[PDB]
Amino acid sequence: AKVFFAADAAIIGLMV
Amino acid sequence: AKVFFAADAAIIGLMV
Amino acid sequence: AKVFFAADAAIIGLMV
Amino acid sequence: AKVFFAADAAIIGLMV
Repeated sequence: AKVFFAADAAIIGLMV
Repeated sequence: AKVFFAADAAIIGLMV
Repeated sequence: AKVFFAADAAIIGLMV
Repeated sequence: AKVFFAADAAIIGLMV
């Protein structure tokens, strides 16, 4: 799967 | 709620 | 897109 | 970091 990154700042990974 | 986007296309995001 | 739900409890949506 | 799974298959989850 792939991990896409984003920020809330706190960094989070969206794993698909 | 907020939606943070890791990618804006296969839109990928986190809703909180 | 589809929103998958999970919990951290706080409920979050993973939008793909 | 923690990984919360919305789905465990096209595994979908949030890494924090």
